[PDB]
Amino acid sequence: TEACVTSWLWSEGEGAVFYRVDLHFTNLGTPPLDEDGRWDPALMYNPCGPEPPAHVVRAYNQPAGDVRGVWGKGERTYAEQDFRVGGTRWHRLLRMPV
Amino acid sequence: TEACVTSWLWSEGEGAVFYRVDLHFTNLGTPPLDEDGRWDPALMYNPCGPEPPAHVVRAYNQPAGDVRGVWGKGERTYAEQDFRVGGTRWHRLLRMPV
Repeated sequence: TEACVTSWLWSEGEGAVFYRVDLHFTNLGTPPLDEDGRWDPALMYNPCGPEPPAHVVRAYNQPAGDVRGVWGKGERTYAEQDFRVGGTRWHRLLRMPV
Repeated sequence: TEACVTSWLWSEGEGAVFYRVDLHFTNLGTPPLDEDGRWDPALMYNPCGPEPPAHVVRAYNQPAGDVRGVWGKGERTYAEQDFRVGGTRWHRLLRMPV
């Protein structure tokens, strides 16, 4: 059972990039578990692919904490995080709920 | 349909839920503010839906340190987080390539 939400992300400087990210959320209900009751999905299931470039993925999946701006209006509002990853500055807009 | 990575997110306790998240990446070219300075209409345009429930989204984006790194079908590296938010304990896996 499916849901989705969209992010945006872009870097600065020479060779700057700009991506849309559609996060497709799938509810797996109650999957099979081991003893104790632990799930090990990274090893159980096949990942999607082919992968985007390495540095783009590291940047999107970076922790960054400091919400530094709020974009958009009304019901479609986005939190901006602003961070560097090895000399490259990134901006990442995340949908923020109510 | 272009470039893709996978994440995993799950909770413990009664009402535990389990989710696969596929992150679809679409290269949009140059960062959205040009030197003129006009905006790319692609930015925040046509967000996907419907959106996942608020506690799920919040959990997915909660700041949390990496507990450990794991593999990963095909020796693919993931960062793991183990954290609590809203009284609920969550586990999270994020694709993190080098």
